[PDB]
Amino acid sequence: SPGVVISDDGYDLDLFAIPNHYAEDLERVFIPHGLIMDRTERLARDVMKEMGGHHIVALCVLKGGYKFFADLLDYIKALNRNSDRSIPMTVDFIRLSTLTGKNVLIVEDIIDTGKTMQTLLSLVRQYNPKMVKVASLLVKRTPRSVGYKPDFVGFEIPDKFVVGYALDYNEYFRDLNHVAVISETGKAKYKA
Amino acid sequence: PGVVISDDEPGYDLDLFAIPNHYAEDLERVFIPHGLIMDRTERLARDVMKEMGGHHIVALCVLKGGYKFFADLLDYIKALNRNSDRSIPMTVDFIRLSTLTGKNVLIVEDIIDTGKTMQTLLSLVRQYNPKMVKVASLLVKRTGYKPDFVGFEIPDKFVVGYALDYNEYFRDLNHVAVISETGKAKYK
Amino acid sequence: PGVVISDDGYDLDLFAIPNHYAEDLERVFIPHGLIMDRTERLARDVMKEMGGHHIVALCVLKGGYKFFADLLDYIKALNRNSDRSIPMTVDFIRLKTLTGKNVLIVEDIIDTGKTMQTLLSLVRQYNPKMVKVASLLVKRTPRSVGYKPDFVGFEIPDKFVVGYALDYNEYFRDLNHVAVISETGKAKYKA
Amino acid sequence: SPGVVISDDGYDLDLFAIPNHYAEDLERVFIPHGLIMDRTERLARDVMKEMGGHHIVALCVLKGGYKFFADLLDYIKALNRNSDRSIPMTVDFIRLSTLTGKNVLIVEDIIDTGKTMQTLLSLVRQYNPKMVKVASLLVKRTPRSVGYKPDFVGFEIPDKFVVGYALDYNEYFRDLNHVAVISETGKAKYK
Ligand SMILES: Nc1nc2c(ncn2C[C@@H](CO)OCCP(=O)(O)O)c(=O)[nH]1
Ligand SMILES: Nc1nc2c(ncn2C[C@@H](CO)OCCP(=O)(O)O)c(=O)[nH]1
Ligand SMILES: Nc1nc2c(ncn2C[C@@H](CO)OCCP(=O)(O)O)c(=O)[nH]1
Ligand SMILES: Nc1nc2c(ncn2C[C@@H](CO)OCCP(=O)(O)O)c(=O)[nH]1
Ligand SMILES: [Mg+2]
Ligand SMILES: [Mg+2]
Ligand SMILES: [Mg+2]
Ligand SMILES: [Mg+2]
Repeated sequence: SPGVVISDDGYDLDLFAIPNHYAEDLERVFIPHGLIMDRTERLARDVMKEMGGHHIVALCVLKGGYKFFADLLDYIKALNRNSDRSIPMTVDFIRLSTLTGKNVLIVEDIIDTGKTMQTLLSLVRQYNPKMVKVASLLVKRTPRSVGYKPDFVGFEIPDKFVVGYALDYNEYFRDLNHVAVISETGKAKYKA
Repeated sequence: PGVVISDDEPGYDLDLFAIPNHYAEDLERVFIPHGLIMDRTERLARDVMKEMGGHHIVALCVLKGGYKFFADLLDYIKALNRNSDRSIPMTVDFIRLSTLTGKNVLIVEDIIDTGKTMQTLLSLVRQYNPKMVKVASLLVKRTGYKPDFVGFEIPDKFVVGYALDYNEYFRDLNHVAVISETGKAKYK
Repeated sequence: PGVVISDDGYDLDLFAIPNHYAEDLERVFIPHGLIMDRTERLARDVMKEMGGHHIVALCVLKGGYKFFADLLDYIKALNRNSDRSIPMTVDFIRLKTLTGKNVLIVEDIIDTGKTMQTLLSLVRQYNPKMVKVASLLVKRTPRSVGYKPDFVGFEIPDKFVVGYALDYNEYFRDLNHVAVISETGKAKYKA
Repeated sequence: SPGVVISDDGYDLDLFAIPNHYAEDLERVFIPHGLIMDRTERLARDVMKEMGGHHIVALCVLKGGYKFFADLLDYIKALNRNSDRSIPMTVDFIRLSTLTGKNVLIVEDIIDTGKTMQTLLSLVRQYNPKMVKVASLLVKRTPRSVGYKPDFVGFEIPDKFVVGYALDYNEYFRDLNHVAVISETGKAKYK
C-alpha cells in the first residue's frame, strides 16, 4: 500500500487554526494535525499486526521527526495496554550490537530521495537483526527518488517542501502542528 | 462554504484508518476522519469568537444527535476563553426560552439536509428578541438555507459516525463515514 | 465510595489555572486529568454492571453535561473494541418509553441527595427494567438524606466546588479542574 | 517550589484503569496519567516564563524518560503556538558546543540519588551556556540523595520504586500510563 495518497490535483490556511506568526510563512496546509494522528493510529496497528508479535526495537532516526516517533509509540503502547500480555520493547535513537537477532522497527518522519534510509538500512543490516522494517510518515513523489519504498507509509505527498508537526525549518515551525507547504516568505525569513 | 468535499473525490479508503471491526461491511468510504473534524471544529470556535462573543453567548444544542459536536465545539470555545484575561460568562442549553432575550444565540447543529429543521428553529428563536442569532453546522449536505458557520460540505450520501447515528448505531464510530446498503439493511 | 478526598486538594500554583480565576478560588480538589482517568474506570464499571441490556443514558440538567459527554466517550471506546455492534440510547431530563429499559442516570454532583431521590421515584413509576445512577461527585455532608449512588467518581468534602461540569452563575465554565470557590469569587459573580 | 508533594502518610488499583497483565505486578498507583499531564502542563508554563521567550535547547537524558520529554515539549509548543512570535527551539538527546550561549533545559523523568544530574550539570556548564536549568518529573524523597534540587519539579514522591508513564522496568511497563509502585511479583516476573 502507498498509504494515504495526496495527488497534485491540501487546504486553504483560513479553514484551520494557524499560529499568527506563520500566517505569511505558509502556502497551504497539506495534512492537518488530527488527520496525521488518525493515520498514525492505523500505522501502529499495521506494525503491531505483523511486527508486534514479541519484543520490538523501535529506532528513531535523528535528527528531525521525533514527534512522529513519540505519537506512533503512544498508539503502539495503547495497543499493548489491551493485549492481555506484557510485551517488552526497546526504544533507542540512531544518528549498536543490540540489534543482533531482533525485530527492528526504523521510524522516519519523511523520505524524500531515499538516500538516508538506504544508507541506514545498509548499515543496520551489517549486524544480524531478525528483520528490519521501516515506517515513514511522509513519502515524496519526487523525480529525485533513488527507488526505495518503506514497508509502512503514512502519507504520499507531492514534491513540495513541507513543514510542521515533526518537520522543522532551521528549528522553526515546531509549534506548527499541521503539515504545511512553506512559502518563499517563510523560507527567507527563517534562513540560517 | 467551509471545507468542501466534492463528488469526484472518493474520500478515504477504509483500509487506511482505524475502524471498528463490527462496522467493516457497514461502511463504504471514510469522508472525514475524527482528527480532521476536531481540527476544523477548532477553527470554527475561532470564527464564533470573531463574530460573536461581543455579548453573552447562549449555546443551543438541538436534540437528538449532534451532542458530540456540541460538546467538542464548546471545549474549543471554552479553551479560547481560558487564554483571555477576562472571565467570560456563557450559557449552555438544550432545545427540542426567556434566557435568549438580549443575548448572542449560537444554534449548534451536526448536519443540515433539507434545511427544514433550522428554518423552523430560527423563526422561533428570533421571536424571543435576541441580540444575534447564528447557526454552526458541522456538516452541510449537498442535497436554500446556508449556515453562518460550516465545518464540512459533503455530497448527498447518508453518513454515520461522530455524533451521527443510525437507529442508535455507529455511536462508537469516531469518523464520519458513508453507510453501505448492507449496514442500512442490517441496522434498520 | 470511589476516590476519597478527606477533610485532611492542591495549591493553585501547582496547576494550569485561568488568570482571571486566580482570586476566585481557594484550592483545586480534582485536576481535569484526574477526572478523566477516574471517569475511564467508571465507564468500565458501568459496562460490567449495565452492559447486559440496552442502555438508556439519561443526562440530568442543569449542569453535568461535560461529565455526561466524557463518560459516554469512554463507554463508546469500550464498545469499539467489543467486536460487536452495540446500540445506545441518549437523552436528557430536567425538573419534571423507559419501561423495561436498562437506564443509566448520569449526574455531576450529589449533595443532599434530594434531587436523585426525587428523580428515581419519578423514573421507577414508568416501570423500567433497571435504574442505576452514576455521579461524578458525592459530598460528605451532614445535610445528606442518606442516598448513595451506584457509581461514584469522587467523594469530596463539604465545600462549594466549581469547574469542569459545575458553573456559578454561568461562570467558571472554562475552568477544567474541580476547585473550591472563594468568598471573593462567589461575591464577585453573584447574581 | 518543591512541586506536588506526595507524603509517606496513594490510590487503590481498583479505582483506575490498569492493564490486566500488570494486575499483580503493582502495589499502589501514586500518580494517574491525567494528573501527570495537568502538572506537566503547568511546568511547561513555568519553563516558558522563566527561561522561555527566546531560543532554548531541550536536552533529553538517555536512557528512559523520553515520554515526559515528549509531553512537556508538546505543552511548550502549545504555548509558542499562541504567542504571536516565531520561537526557535533545539531538541536533542544525550547519553552519559551547540549549547554555548544558549538557554539549556535538561529534562529528566526521575531524580533519585542525584548523581546523574550533578555529573551532567558539571559537563554542560563547561561549555559556558548562558544558563542551565533542570526539569524533573519525579523527585524521589530519599536520604540517599546528594541534596540536589531541580529548577522545576513535577512530583516529590516517597522512597518507593515506581514504574509507569515514562519509567520502565527491564523494558516492561512501557504501556503503563500511570506512575505506580511495583510489587514483588512484578519485580521477579520481569527480572
Ligand atoms: N523540513 C523538511 N525537510 C526535508 C524535506 N524533504 C527533505 N528534507 C530533508 C530531510 C529531513 O528529515 O530529509 C531528507 C530525507 P532523504 O532525501 O530521503 O535523504 C521537506 O519536505 N521538509
Ligand atoms: N445519520 C444521518 N442522519 C441524517 C443524514 N441526513 C439527514 N439526516 C437526518 C438528521 C440527522 O441529524 O438530520 C436532518 C437534518 P434536516 O433534514 O435539514 O432537517 C445523514 O447523512 N446521516
Ligand atoms: N456548582 C455547585 N453546585 C452545587 C454544589 N453543591 C450543590 N450544588 C447544587 C446542585 C447541583 O448543582 O446540587 C443538587 C444536588 P442535591 O443537593 O443532592 O439534590 C457545588 O459544590 N457546586
Ligand atoms: N523505574 C525506576 N527507576 C529508578 C527509580 N529510581 C532510580 N531509578 C533509576 C534511574 C532512572 O531510571 O535513576 C537515575 C537517577 P539518579 O539515581 O538520581 O542518578 C525508580 O523509582 N523507578
Ligand atoms: Mg527525519
Ligand atoms: Mg441534527
Ligand atoms: Mg447536576
Ligand atoms: Mg532518566
